[PDB]
Amino acid sequence: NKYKRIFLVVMDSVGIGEAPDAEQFGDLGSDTIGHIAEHMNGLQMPNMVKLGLGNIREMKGISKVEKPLGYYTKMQEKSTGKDTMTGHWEIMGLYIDTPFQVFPEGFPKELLDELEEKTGRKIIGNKPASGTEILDELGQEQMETGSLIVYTSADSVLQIAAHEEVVPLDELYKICKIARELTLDEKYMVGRVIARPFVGEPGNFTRTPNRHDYALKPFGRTVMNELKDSDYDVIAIGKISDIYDGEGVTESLRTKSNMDGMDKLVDTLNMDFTGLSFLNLVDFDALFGHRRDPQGYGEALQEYDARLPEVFAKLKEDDLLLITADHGNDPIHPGTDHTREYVPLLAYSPSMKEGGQELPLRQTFADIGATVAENFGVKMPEYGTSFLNEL
Ligand SMILES: O=P(O)(O)OC[C@@H]1CC[C@@H](O)O1
Ligand SMILES: [Mn+2]
Ligand SMILES: [Mn+2]
Ligand SMILES: [Mn+2]
Repeated sequence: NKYKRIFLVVMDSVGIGEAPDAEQFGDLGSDTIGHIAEHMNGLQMPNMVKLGLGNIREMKGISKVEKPLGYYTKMQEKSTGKDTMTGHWEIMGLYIDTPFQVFPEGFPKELLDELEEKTGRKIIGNKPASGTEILDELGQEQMETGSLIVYTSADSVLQIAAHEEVVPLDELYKICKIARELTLDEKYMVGRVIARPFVGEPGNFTRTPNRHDYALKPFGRTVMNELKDSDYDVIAIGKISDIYDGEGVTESLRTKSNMDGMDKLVDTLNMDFTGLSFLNLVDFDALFGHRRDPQGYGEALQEYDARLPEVFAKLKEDDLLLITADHGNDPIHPGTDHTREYVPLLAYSPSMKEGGQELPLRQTFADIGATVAENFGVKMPEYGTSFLNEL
């Protein structure tokens, strides 16, 4: 192998400007990093700058440097959708024609009618909501009537809440499985069906740890599958395991925050493995992008950038670091959905003694997967062109 370990970091939703097909998505003018840099009156990301972020594109506070630490370019998304699952599946070598759907006005009557017909239960709610808000609103009705609370978030999910002492847990899971089958349909395709059992009483409802997720498997065998099948290590940190429904994963490290994600990254750098360490930093998307909060987004980016010198100090000569994103989620944009954007790509190894250069623009995210596959000598994915030899 040219690299013994590859550390792949997805900064979730950290887009670097509207993509060529942005218009098809109503995403003209979108620019995640750029609008944040403007809001902040200049972003302080000196370590990303040293890697060459500003060389990809200059933005307020983010300037190009003469001798970037690593190689740099941006990546264009080829798949139809702009959701997390699509982006990640493409990164690991897939092409996804069918987008996952979001439901800002709740779910179509047709879907809910079929779920009712298959379960024998009424459905109440049917709107985007936090799990807390929705429980206070409808928790008591749910208890009294044996109804299912069905709701969504700004993401592609269908959540089903039910009191544990009214609807038995195993029945809630059965219902979620029925919903999971019904939602395998392009009309209403959800990335994730989530059981949200709760207990307590009106004015004091708490969601229990008996939560279960029903994700779809990637539409194809990924580069992670191939690494795993060739006895390499595939360490998933954060949401990565869930995003791929565990496919190709040899070890999974739960995280509770961006800083916690960086701690786990540091843990893997202390590990003697051969293969891929794969981190998703999710706060950018879940806490700031969807909530349209450029101030908190900007602070999160600075907090993350400050963690980077430790990562640099720990990389070995045969380690490669890859930093990218999976779409945009511009916090100064209409609505609550993702934005169709280019994503940055930074590729750094301490063995690059002369620094890096610009790479040709990556025409699919799958170039990352192809690079990983070629490095480890596993079967090349169907999509993607490796840039391994450019490094
Ligand atoms: O509002 P909730 O119930 O806390 O969930 C919000 C989203 C739903 C699933 C995950 O995206 O987090
Ligand atoms: Mn838009
Ligand atoms: Mn995402
Ligand atoms: Mn999202």
